[PDB]
Amino acid sequence: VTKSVLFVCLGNICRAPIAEAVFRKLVTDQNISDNWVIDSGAVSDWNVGRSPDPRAVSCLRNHGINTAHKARQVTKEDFVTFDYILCMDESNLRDLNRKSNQVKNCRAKIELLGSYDPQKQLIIEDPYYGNDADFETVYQQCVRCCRAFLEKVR
Repeated sequence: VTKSVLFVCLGNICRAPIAEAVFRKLVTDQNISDNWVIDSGAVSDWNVGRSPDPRAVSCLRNHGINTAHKARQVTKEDFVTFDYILCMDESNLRDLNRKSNQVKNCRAKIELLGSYDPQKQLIIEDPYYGNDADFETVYQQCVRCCRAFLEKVR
């Protein structure tokens, strides 16, 4: 059956754009592309409509990955429509758990993307104030976690 994943972070301009692209390439190579609906969302609304941070685009490009990401915000309905909601850090998780209360038929499994990391680096740090190295790290964690996530949910 078709499954759906929603990657969530604070501004949806750095981490989520990277995780979504990484996951998209994984399922495309493995050829299971059409069994998954992939999307991204932000906890906040400041960057709604915005394209990814240029440092996130460069990093992805260094790995032969392209993307036409347009930031949108998470809504109450995402909890009832998506199978999985994978977020970046502690606050994301907290914010999400809190919002999934105003919703009666919540059915999305809200989890930290890093909980799937075999190297157990649970938290995926916001790189907005860092350098290109911090973006490569985020990329490295997403590969680790996404690859592990897929060989576990199908």
